[PDB]
Amino acid sequence: NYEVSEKAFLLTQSKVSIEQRKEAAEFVLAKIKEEEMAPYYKYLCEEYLVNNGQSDLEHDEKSDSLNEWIKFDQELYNELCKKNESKIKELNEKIQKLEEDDEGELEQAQAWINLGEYYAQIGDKDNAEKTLGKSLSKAISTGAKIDVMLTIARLGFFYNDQLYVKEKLEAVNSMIEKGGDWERRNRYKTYYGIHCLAVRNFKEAAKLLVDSLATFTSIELTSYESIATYASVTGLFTLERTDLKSKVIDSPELLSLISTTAALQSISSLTISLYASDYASYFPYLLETYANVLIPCKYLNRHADFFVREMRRKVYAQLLESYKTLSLKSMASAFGVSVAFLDNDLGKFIPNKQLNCVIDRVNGIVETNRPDNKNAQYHLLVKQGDGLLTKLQKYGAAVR
Amino acid sequence: EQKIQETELKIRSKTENVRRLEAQRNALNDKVRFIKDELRLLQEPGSYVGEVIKIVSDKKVLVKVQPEGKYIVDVAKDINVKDLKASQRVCLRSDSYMLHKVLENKADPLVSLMMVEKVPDSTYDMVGGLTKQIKEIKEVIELPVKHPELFESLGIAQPKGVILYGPPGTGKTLLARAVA
Amino acid sequence: ILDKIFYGVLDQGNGWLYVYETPNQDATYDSALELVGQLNKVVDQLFEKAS
Amino acid sequence: NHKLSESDKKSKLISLYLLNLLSQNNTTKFHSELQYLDKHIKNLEDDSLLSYPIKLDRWLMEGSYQKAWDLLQSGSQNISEFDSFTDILKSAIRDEIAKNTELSYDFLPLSNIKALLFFNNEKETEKFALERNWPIVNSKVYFNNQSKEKADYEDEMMHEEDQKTNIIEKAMDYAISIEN
Amino acid sequence: YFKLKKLEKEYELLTLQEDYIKDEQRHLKRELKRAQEEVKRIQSVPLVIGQFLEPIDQNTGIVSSTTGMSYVVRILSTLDRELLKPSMSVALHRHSNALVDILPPDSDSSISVMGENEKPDVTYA
Amino acid sequence: MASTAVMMDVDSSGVNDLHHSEKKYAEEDQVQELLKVLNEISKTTLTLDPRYIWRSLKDLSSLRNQELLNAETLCFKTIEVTAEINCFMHLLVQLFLWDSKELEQLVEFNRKVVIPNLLCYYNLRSLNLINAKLWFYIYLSHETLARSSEEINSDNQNIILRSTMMKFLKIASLKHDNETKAMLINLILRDFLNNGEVDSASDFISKLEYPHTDVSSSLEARYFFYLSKINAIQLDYSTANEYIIAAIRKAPHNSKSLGFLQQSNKLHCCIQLLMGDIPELSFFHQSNMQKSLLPYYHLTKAVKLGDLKKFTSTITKYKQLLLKDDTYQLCVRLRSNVIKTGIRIISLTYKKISLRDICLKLNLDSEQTVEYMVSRAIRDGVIEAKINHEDGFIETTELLNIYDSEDPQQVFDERIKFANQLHDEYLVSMRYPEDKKTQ
Amino acid sequence: QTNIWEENWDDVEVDDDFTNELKAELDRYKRENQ
Amino acid sequence: GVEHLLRIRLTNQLKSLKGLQSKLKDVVEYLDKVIHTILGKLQDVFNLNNLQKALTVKTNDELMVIYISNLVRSIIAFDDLIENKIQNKKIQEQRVKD
Amino acid sequence: VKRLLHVAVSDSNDDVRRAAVIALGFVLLRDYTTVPRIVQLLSKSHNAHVRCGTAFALGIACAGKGLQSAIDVLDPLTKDPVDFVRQAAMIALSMILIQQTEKLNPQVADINKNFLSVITNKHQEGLAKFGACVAQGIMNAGGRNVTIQLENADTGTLDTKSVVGLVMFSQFWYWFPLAHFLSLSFTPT
Repeated sequence: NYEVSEKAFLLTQSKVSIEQRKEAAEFVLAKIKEEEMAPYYKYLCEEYLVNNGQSDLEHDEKSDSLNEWIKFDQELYNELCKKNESKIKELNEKIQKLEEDDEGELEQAQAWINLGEYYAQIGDKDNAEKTLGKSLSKAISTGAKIDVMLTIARLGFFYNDQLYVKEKLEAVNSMIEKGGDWERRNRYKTYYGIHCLAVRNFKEAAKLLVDSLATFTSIELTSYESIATYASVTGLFTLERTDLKSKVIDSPELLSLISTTAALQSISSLTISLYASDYASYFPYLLETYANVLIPCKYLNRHADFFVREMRRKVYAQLLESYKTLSLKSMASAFGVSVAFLDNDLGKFIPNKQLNCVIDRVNGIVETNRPDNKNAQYHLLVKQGDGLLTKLQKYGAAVR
Repeated sequence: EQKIQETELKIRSKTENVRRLEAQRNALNDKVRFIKDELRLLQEPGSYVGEVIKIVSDKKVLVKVQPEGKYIVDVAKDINVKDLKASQRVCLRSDSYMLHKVLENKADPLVSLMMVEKVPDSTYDMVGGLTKQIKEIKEVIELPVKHPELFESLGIAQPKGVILYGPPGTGKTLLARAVA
Repeated sequence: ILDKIFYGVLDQGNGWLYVYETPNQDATYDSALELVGQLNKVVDQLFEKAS
Repeated sequence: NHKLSESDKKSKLISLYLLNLLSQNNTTKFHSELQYLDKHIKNLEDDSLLSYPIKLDRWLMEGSYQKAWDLLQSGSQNISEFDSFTDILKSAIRDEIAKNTELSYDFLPLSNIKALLFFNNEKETEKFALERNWPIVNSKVYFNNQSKEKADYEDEMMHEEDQKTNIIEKAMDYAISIEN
Repeated sequence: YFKLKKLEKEYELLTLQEDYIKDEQRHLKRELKRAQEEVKRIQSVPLVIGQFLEPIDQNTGIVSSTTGMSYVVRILSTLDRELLKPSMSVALHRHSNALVDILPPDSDSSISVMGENEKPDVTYA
Repeated sequence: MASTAVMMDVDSSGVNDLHHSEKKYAEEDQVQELLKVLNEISKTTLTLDPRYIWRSLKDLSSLRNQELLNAETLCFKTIEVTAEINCFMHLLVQLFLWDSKELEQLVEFNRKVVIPNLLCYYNLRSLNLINAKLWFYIYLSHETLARSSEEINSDNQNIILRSTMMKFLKIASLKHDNETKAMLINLILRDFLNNGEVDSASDFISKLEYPHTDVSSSLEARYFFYLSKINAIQLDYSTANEYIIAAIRKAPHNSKSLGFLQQSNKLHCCIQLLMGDIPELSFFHQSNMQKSLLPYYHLTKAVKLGDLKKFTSTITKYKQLLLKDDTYQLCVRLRSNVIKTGIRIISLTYKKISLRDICLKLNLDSEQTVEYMVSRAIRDGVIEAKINHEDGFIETTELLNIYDSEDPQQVFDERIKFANQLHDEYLVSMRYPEDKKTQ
Repeated sequence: QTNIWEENWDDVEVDDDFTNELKAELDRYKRENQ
Repeated sequence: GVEHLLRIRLTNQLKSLKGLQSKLKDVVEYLDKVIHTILGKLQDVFNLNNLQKALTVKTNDELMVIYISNLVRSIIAFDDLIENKIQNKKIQEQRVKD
Repeated sequence: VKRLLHVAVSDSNDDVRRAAVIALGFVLLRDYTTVPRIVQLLSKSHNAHVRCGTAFALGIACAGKGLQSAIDVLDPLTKDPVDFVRQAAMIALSMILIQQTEKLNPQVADINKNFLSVITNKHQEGLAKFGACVAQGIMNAGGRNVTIQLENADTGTLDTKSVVGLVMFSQFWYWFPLAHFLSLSFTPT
């Protein structure tokens, strides 16, 4: 499941290297052999289809597909349907015998969960769900309700999905506030920090994501680098430096995995080099991070410029500041970079509503100004009497 | 011609302000009586709770008031003798010493070290690994409990009491409670 | 370590940064937005109940 | 429908008349006449005369007149019948620029303002400035007061600080009181 | 024209019909308030202490008497379920015998009080 | 069959009898609700065919048979009166392109329904049993003309219609002769929106709004909708939008959300454009273009930058769509308005810039028009800055307030004006439950 | 376009990051030229 | 017993005149009574007005938040009754079984 | 009326209001019509006197007239805890109810018996039985064969003497030796 959806994501994102394409489905090629992945690997092969995912032995085979590995065979189905049936048949009478013998309940639910996991291996966003229902139907335990999480987490994030599972996560979480004791809370927070990481988490669960580590990861629903990676980035890109320089300044967590995946090396690291307030070095470390981090990984791509430019803003906002003063030149020039261009997007922060920057172009000079009490007193005030006016009419719609 | 015609529509429109005042009527007068309504009950002798000892054919319920002692006293007409029960929490007409109405009876376990916790909770998985026992337990208890007649179908007398013998102290109670 | 800005704006021609202030405004609608953010939702839900 | 008859300077006329309206300095009706126009662009763009006012307006409306003001000197309709408002318009133009200058500037060289006003003599301007009642020293038009501030009416309402809010309060309090 | 002088004229009544009411409106309005007074005023001091047990419904509950009585009584229209509190030391009307108020305070009936050294005199170790 | 069809009409007439008893609060709303059910059974087949017999026998019923114009016959002074009218109502209803194609037959019949024994005694009696839309909605179709030559002299029927609608505006006696009314205006409004300049809208405005309650929020909103487009080239934006902000949900339309509310929304998008606000089309991406927004997005897309060329190109591309919606007239203003918008963020940030950097952006655009172009900008405010060319220094003001002004408290009076909002309108809706308890 | 991203403000713009790097090189390359 | 008799803001203002009424007169009284130094003692605290500063305007600052609840003040009104009352009506009006 | 209302509205003293309510049905004589709808407010009020003064005027307005509708409003008041109230209500009814009885108005039976009920009742006052016995005797005044008439459509016109006994009887529990004045409006069938 796990690398699937990412190796999916990997090749679905393939831009940089054929490897980006190649190496992912490479496994998936072996993995659709490993598991009968076709039924979504079907639509997975229609997922990145009509980009470079255009070469399949079922869906489409196109030269403009740089990925041929998005291919099938009908044997896969034969393989599948056999495996499928085999799985099915076995569990069927098994479950049917569990039904026959009135054998256990969770034990009935047992093969159900077994029935369930296939559709993860299979890729069926299906029976497993109904199975889960008839698993959960047989659940006398939140520990089986735990499997909802497991199920739903495998559900949503086999496709890297959204809400229902999150809602299910909400649902399955809200049920027992035992939060799987300490743990499923994490699993909750994990995928919650992932659901909400679609596309956001930003300030929100990145904390939580950072908050609990290393307390879980999943294997099939996530790796440990993953959570760390993700948790770092957003939480870093978002959260309070104090926190970050309390926490991601370093954590035994980090200290453990620092450069261990090499892959990061940057996220906080070269941002700790930002957090080392270079001018340049980080400004390369950006894309040095970006393409090594954002493009590669699921949400990390789709959100994109949220980061970019926001750390790119971040570098303006707390690091370089407005700045309250100093000729833009000494910034824009004495930092050995494009005066105008840098200044432009930098100036594009003037109306971004975030700049207390006060910026001249001619004199290449920058200033600042208190933000008074504005903050968010009435500004949003409008929204709700409106949100009432919704009701207020909706009410006035009640009537008869 | 139409001279006085639409003159209706003048007062014909007035039909509303009526109904405002009509809305107001309720909107007002409801309060008044209501606010007034409390005034009476503020005059009360009291209301006796009671602990029914029992009834008899007499339709005088036989009762011990909690601070008082036992009195056998008539009921409210609005209740049966049959709906009644002993110990029953009831409004007793204070000085009439007849049932004013019935309350929720309160009851009831006891103490003396014979006391009853009623269907306790645990789940057997939590000492898990014993399940061979648990299965045996289920077989000696749950399956007897869940479907005794399987054993009646077999035509035995299924276990009415059970033994467990071996390593002590796992939360052994859990073994019992979780099944129970 | 306000926290926290580092900081104003250095100047080449010269050699120094700027300054500012902390105390902005009290947290009020911040406090309140949440309420009126909260209010409708359940009452929307409540409208739903009545519907 | 009127295809039954049709003619040409009908374009010119309304062209003149839109330009008239334009000179008549009535913005919406001018434009809403373009809306009242039946075929608009179909009519409009195909007539330079019709093409004057809005393209002018484009210029005119926001307040850079440069080519527009230039255009109307070169305007074939100005060159044909239109020089009527062209004169008016020139003045009509500059008075806004005058304010725009007055807005943009306090102290402006008499050259620039003339350069702005497109005048040859600056005493041409000097009238206007003094006709505008503009503070001036040698060679430079000054604006000490760019505006009319104070000046009688628009008073007794806002500042309506508490009074309105007091009444609002009062109202709100009646929205509190008449809530009865 | 015609039938209205018959008909229409009869609506002048319906005009008055309003005019009857908004008059009587203020009545209940005031009749409220001076009455709104006393319904408040029925509370009073020289009471008997007790302990609240449990509401039977809103404006009905059982309390405990310090004298050992425990009975269905009436209560504040003031407290309901919110401000009504699960058990309370309570202000009790005597013969109306009803709940006058909850009591925040005190301690030391019997029982026989509570041992209190506030700021005990012993350091540990 | 035809029965059940008529059985509905029967039950409707049954409720029409509830009108033949009295208003019609039910009956109209019934008829309204029935008008919803009007879709279901329908045809004319033995509907209209037995209807003649079901009507039989009234003259106008036989007159309406001219609209029937089929094989009916078969067999079947009071119970036949407003029913027939209510069927003449259905006669209208029949014709939606339901049970019809060319209503120009019925155009005449409209009059020959509306005029005879109709459009007469109904002041309080017929309660918007007139649907002048359904009246005109006919002509609405026909106004696909083109064809009619207009037609005629130009186009006098629609003229006469306006006059005939005026003949109701006449008949609109404010005796509750209302509901339908400003449709007649909405017509004339959109009749101005056909060829015209609404400005008698002001005179229309002079009279009234569709007062008041009993009108469908739809038309009440559809009022605003046009009433917006008044202020459109009246160049009031807020109030226009305020009309939209009085318009949209708000008259619940969902069915009419599709084609119709886009129109509404289409205009709505234009507003903040006129105000330079460009709200987030992030939703306006969806339930939108497809057929409505995205040129506005393209506009917004431009209007975010406001690059005249790139801007114009949008228009240049979408002009016909603009043209289709006559939104073309717009956006020509907003061209430099965004250019000026950018001007504000060019770093007006520095308390100046010098002339020729703030010229530089125009030295990116044009020169010494700068003088104008900035005065062109400084003219309207839209930026607050100063200059003197004597200095050649373009001085960009603070734009800075510690507010402590009434400014938010204006926005409170706003709130405050809603402090009653339903708070009052509860007392409005306090009557209905409790005074219908009195019945 | 999908359903719920982080939405607003607005789509921003595109071709910046690499453009930046393209310039970050050039910038630094200019700073190499420096 | 007083309660047996009779049967928010404004009055607070209503003395606005009283002293100020006699006051200047009281001057003109003594002014044209004798036509003391105490009066001049009264004087200097007159300037204690036209005093108003931007300091004044800080009021609205305060007055801003002062209004926050104005919705919320009635928001619960804006919420509950006729919802439930309709429900209660929907209860009551649908009650109507036999 | 508006005054009288607001007066009754605006007075502390209840009897005045009671009175003020009573006197209404005089200026309200010519239409007994809305008088029930009129009192339908004052029918329902915290105060007895209000609810007292109700009984008379309506009982007066329809005295020579119909409207069990009007009547039936008062029957709750006939149960208002103050016997003096129902006593009035007792009266007020019978003032209307003469000649109207027996399945024309079936209610009279109770109403009569109510008196007798009360007249039987020891727990009902000599307030209660007072009006009861009187209201009985009211219905039975003039060998029960006589009626009560004012502004008589017979003449179409008022007679003050009809009024007098009422206003005379008005204060009675005040000053008892009065009601014999009520003999005035006694009218032959």
